[PDB]
Amino acid sequence: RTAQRLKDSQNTAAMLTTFNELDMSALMNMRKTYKDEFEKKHGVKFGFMSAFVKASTIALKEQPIVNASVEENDIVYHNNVNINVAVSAPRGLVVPVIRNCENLSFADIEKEIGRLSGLARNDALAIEDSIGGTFTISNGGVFGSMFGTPIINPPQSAILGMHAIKDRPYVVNGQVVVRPIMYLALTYDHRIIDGREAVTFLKKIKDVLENPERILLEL
Amino acid sequence: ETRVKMTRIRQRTAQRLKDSQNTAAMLTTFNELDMSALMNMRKTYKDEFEKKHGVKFGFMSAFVKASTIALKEQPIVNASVEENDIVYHNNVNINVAVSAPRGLVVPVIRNCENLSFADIEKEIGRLSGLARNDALAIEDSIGGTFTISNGGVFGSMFGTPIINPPQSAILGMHAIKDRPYVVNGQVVVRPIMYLALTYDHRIIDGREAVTFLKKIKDVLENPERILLEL
Amino acid sequence: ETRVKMTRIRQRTAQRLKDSQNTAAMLTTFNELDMSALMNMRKTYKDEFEKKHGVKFGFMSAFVKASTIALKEQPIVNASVEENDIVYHNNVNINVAVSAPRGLVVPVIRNCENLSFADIEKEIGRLSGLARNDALAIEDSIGGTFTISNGGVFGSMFGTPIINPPQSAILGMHAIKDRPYVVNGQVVVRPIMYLALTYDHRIIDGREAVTFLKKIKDVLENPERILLEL
Repeated sequence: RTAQRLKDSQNTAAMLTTFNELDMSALMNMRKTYKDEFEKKHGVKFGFMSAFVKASTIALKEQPIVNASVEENDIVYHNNVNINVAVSAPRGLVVPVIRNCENLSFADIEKEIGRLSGLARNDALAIEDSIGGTFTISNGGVFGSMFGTPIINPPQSAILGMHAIKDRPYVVNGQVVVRPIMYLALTYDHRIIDGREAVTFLKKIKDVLENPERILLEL
Repeated sequence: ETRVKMTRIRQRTAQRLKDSQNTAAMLTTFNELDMSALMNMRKTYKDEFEKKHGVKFGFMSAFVKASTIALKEQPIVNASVEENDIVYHNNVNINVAVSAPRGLVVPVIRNCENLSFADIEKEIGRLSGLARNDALAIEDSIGGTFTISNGGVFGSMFGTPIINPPQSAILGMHAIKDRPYVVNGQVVVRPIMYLALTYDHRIIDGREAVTFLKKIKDVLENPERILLEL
Repeated sequence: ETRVKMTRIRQRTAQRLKDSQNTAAMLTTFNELDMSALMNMRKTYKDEFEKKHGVKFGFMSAFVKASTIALKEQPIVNASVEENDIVYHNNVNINVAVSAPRGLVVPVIRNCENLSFADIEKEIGRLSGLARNDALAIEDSIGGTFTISNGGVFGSMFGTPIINPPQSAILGMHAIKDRPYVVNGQVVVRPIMYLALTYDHRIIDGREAVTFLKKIKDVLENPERILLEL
């Protein structure tokens, strides 16, 4: 059933992928500085998922069509922002749905991720818990993928592909320096989303990431 | 030499300031703040901000956000004393000192707990535009629970502000100046800002005020702390 | 919105603070202190002191000794002002502020004029243990002649504290931080403590207070000066 559903997703949506680079330095710097304080304040670790969720929600507020889903003959825009997150389990990858992420703060996102992961490992996740998403953030970098072409979760139209951070040569002020970089993937449906929407979406995502102050400034 | 009978408006002002002195145990604590990071991000992103929302990125919004967070950590300071009691306010309302055809006037910004930086600037601009036009309704100055004052626009190093009744605390802003400061154990030229906090000691002890101000200073020293509600 | 009837005890406290405000001419002077010498001495001999007297070497004892010496140099400040009379105290009875489960409690240390640093630390630990157990008698808070407050444990740069009545002056301590400071004509990183002295101007002029606090500063800059009584 899973394989046939993935094949149907392949046949239905015009899946294609674009890519961007990301100097992840600033966010991991602030995380390394404040992780102890954050964990002591909210009783939960400071991972990486929450920042990407916040950036995706913001940029999807900037991109109503990407939040929307394509159906039989219509586009169903969403007043809500729901994101599926890929997490490993004793039965492999499972995608719980995070709901109303437009209002969740970093600590709340971490709490949601922790409780849903605890449900996943214990296999106490209801099937309805994986229903309702409008977008998906996959993280292949937990195993060490350089970059790839992830498959969208239908009926959604776009997905983010995380990848392993590694120190690479990079240009800062015209100087070759050692920079920890993550490569990003964006598989999306071209039937309703042209290339320009996807590239602007992902570029805005990137800009948000390298400067976390931009979330503070909603820029 | 010459005599000038004062206006009854200023008589009311002086009398209510004296009432403030007689009612609340007026005292002040102080702190220093290296504003460097905040002005760096402001100078870098002000063009983007003003092109995004049509309003220039000033400085008031950062203080408003810091005060809202710290008051959320300090329910007593947001509250006020009314002759036998404390009325804790479930909402955050801040009076802001802004110049006018008369000068300092204090409009009230309401529900700042939810208000974001760009919208803070929009609210400030709207009320201060009412200020220039002198189209400020009197009730616009009614409803505040705390006051943020700016003496630094004129260049005070630090002073002692007076709380607006019936509030129990006020913050006094002061001019940014390049002063010697210690960074990683080295003397460096750092633009520093002096912060004064005048409050009532009848209900707020020194510990609450100092924790309030220290938390505000830490919050402002790193906007990422706002980003992480730390 | 939400109301809480104030406890009669804390209303009594607020009213006593208001009485102290009205009765005494409240004003504050300030001096700066390079704690480096005492800090180095403590950092060197704290293990020896703790092993010898079974109690760590805090900071309080040095301030207590300095205050007792300076009060002996200043017969008026230790005295208390009453209805119509100066009550000159032959004995030095300092008061210390310590945090409590009930807020802030201020015990009284008596005849500190003869206490040695080890004995001062012993008394401090004894009364702190009483406070933790909440086994502090009410009479333990009476009999004072002067008071020392510690706002620096919570991180105040400097500020104005309020004297406990009927005392005429108090010292306000503040957080030690590394600031630029001129030493032998060179700007160097120095651990500096800001000192505030709130006093009554009705019987104490500016000169007595400033000489008192400057003398304390000089004494604390070189702890050997106590040994030399200079």
